[PDB]
Amino acid sequence: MREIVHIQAGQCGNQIGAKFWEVISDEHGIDPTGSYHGDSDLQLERINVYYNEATGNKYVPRAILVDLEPGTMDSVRSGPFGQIFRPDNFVFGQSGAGNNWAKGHYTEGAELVDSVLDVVRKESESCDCLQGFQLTHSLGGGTGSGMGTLLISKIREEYPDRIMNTFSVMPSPKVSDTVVEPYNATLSVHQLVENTDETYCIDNEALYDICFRTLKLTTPTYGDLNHLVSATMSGVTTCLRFPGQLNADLRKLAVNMVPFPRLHFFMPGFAPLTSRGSQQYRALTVPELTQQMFDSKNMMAACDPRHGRYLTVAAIFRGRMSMKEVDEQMLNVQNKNSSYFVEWIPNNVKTAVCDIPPRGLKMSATFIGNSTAIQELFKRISEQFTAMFRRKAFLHWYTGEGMDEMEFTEAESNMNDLVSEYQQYQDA
Amino acid sequence: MRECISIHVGQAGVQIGNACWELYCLEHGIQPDGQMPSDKTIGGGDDSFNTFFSETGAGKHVPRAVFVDLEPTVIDEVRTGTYRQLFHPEQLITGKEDAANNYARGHYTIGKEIIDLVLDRIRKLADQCTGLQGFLVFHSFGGGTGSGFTSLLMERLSVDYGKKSKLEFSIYPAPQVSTAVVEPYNSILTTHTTLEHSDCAFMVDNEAIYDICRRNLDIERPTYTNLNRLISQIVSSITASLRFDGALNVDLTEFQTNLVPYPRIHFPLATYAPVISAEKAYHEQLSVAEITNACFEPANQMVKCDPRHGKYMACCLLYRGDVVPKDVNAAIATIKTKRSIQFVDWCPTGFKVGINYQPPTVVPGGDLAKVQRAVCMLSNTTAIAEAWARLDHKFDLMYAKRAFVHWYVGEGMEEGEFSEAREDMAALEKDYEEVGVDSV
Ligand SMILES: Nc1nc2c(ncn2[C@@H]2O[C@H](COP(=O)(O)OP(=O)(O)OP(=O)(O)O)[C@@H](O)[C@H]2O)c(=O)[nH]1
Ligand SMILES: Nc1nc2c(ncn2[C@@H]2O[C@H](COP(=O)(O)OP(=O)(O)O)[C@@H](O)[C@H]2O)c(=O)[nH]1
Ligand SMILES: COc1ccc(N(C)c2cc(=O)oc3ccccc23)cc1O
Ligand SMILES: [Ca+2]
Ligand SMILES: [Mg+2]
Ligand SMILES: [Mg+2]
Repeated sequence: MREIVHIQAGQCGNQIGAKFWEVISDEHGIDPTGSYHGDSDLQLERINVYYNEATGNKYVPRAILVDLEPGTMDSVRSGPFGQIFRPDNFVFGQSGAGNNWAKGHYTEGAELVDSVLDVVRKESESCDCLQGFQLTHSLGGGTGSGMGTLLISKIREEYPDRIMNTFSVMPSPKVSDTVVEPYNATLSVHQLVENTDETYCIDNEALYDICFRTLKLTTPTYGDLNHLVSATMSGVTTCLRFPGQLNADLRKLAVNMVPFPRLHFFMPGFAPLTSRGSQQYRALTVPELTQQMFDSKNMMAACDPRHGRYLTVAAIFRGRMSMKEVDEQMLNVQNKNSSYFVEWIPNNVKTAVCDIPPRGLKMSATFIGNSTAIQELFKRISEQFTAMFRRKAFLHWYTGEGMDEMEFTEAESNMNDLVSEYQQYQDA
Repeated sequence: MRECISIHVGQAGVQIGNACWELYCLEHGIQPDGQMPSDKTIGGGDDSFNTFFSETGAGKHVPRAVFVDLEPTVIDEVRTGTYRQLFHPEQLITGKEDAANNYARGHYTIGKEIIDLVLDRIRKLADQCTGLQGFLVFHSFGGGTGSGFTSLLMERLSVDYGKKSKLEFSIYPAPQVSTAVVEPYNSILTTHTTLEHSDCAFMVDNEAIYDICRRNLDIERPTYTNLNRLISQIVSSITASLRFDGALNVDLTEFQTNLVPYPRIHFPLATYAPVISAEKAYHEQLSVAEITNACFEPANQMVKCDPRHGKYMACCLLYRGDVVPKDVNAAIATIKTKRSIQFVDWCPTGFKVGINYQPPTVVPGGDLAKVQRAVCMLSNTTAIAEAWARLDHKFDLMYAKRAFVHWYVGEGMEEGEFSEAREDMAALEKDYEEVGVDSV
């Protein structure tokens, strides 16, 4: 277990995907042409997790870029790190998916999926020992959502003993493209519950509110939202990418974070919260990091941690700091809040440290929580689904592609089951 | 890709088409001969404006458009006018006899003689497209050709292009500039015939436009030319998203997802601002908040009805010119604490927003002031059904006595087509009532 294969689908998927590669390439010393120009050995020791080595001697992301429309991917190609991607790994159709999960999953996506799997296969064949896959996508559109979940199901069929991991962007009325987002998200959640091992719930509601309430940006763009996403994504993958005292992979993450196979939707958090441009000079103390990383206002999923309990938590501290003081503060916050951590999983809070801080910071903390409070996210989507679905509003966009209302009823029931399955462990 | 083909049917369709294509040429810097100096890719390309114009090797930018009328004198004016070199002669199609204000002649007696040739010419345009998105169809409800021929063509297009999208710009009749007493008959007949074949239809009430020219532009007795200049601005706003690109640009198809909750509920209300004379625009700058506010003034609507007395199912704002999201959001927040905006309970309340940066253009010698920023609102309101109620009532008055019906029967139609059309209209009015009722 060395190689991860990365897939990015649709507009959101490709935009957050491109930003992730910009950030991690910078962290690993890699420049737009693929050349290493860094000064630490820690940068290269585990670089094979994400990068292929061409005889070059160039580093090529193990990344496949997928869309049903060309626009966003042309934008990736002419973007900052655009030239670094293997040009054969751009797989795109022409028609788009019209924010329609049925188009992505059943009609338009079906037409393109085999050629994506061909590219997946070529990368997988070149792997010493493939860990599994990470997908970036949103759940509210058509391609990332319908076609992304189609890909996952086809990847699982061909590689049933590999790990599937997603970064899944949840829609919010606060940052909304179409009214059909809750339909697309519910259909997609149904898929994620069955076919991923671990999913980071990146909630556009939370990203918006952080940008507005905390970063004091009166009118957040997608760019501002994505600044938070890429910082979080860098953070959560630190222990996959860098050598440390705990050497992690996608399977060990899943084993230790997921006590029941359906409850695999993580609430990520980050501290210190910053924006692009105006950044703080004031350094953070270990007690301040720890306090901030656990604050509701630092979570990337709009749920109140106090309305539930943590099943498991992984925490990663980056920068030169006292590991002794880290351990003390982490233990302090558990011992002073222990009603919020289930008592039937001993040692359910795990901390790891990496010396390399992210760009522009002296120290940072990244949070990965499996909390029963995530049920709030799913309940919110469920309410929005039902508000339309009770009158069958907007359904003709889906029945026109050959779907039946039964399939909506089934995906709704499965998502409601998930919610009450969370409620079950919040009491005991 | 994604190309749109425009089809202009009958006098209203053709004259509105003239105004629209003239304005598009001005917006894109296309000269009357089709030359566009700023276009550096000769004989082709996939720029935004290529959705509406193809390109010849000689550098000519040619409208993806067919003009059809059952009589030659309106289209003859395109053939001999200012923009005559823009169109290949095969794009301009005319019969010899009109429909004589009679739906039956447009759809059957005279229409059937020219329909295969029309589809041949449309096919020729479609074969030059690499990813045809769909059709935009311009016609009156009231004319024999605008009603009868359009409904025949729409039916045939469904056969030959499947579910390829078809959008309408439909001229709803008013007494002030109407041409026939039988317009209510023709309106109901086409509406019924076309309903299953159209994905979205933008009605333009001639009386709303007539009033706006009178009140806002101080035109005493507006002519078709006055009306069409204004209509073309509204059409340009709607198609701007297809013809230009920009980061905040939102595709018309994406508005459509929000605007059409059920296949039959496909009639958005358009409202446009600002409409102002040169005299009044001088030294008076209309801000984002001002023009947005003007969208909720019923006097600015393209169809006469009252949204304050109905429910919204969607609200879209399409901005052009000097407009940033910060100002839009501020304007919306103000409006939302001050106006009669009630949504049905099954739809979310957020307004959907697009911004194109290219400012509005005006045609020389026109009445509209050149402004820095404009907006077209598209709403889906239950109020639009008022327009149906008014037209259905006029139809009922005549039909109860069978007045003029013998002109239709004489051309092959039956009474059962009138009653079937009318019932579909009663069911439509009923549909608009049902979508407005609270959920249980
Ligand atoms: N806004 C606008 N309405 C028009 C125009 N020309 C005609 N109309 C309206 O269209 C209706 C009459 O239909 P026309 O389009 O003239 O008739 P036609 O489609 O040519 O059909 P026939 O002449 O009967 O064969 C009336 O309500 C007129 O006011 C125009 O240039 N602009
Ligand atoms: N955070 C974030 N959300 C996005 C971005 N682009 C689109 N979205 C969201 O993604 C959803 C629409 O899906 P999108 O990816 O545009 O459609 P697709 O291309 O069909 O997959 C909506 O919920 C949008 O708010 C982005 O760059 N960042
Ligand atoms: C009652 O409504 C109408 C009556 C007639 C006409 N048309 C077509 C006319 C024909 C004509 O040869 O002479 C006219 C002179 C004055 C006004 C109309 C006509 C149109 C109408 O709506
Ligand atoms: Ca060109
Ligand atoms: Mg999108
Ligand atoms: Mg005529």
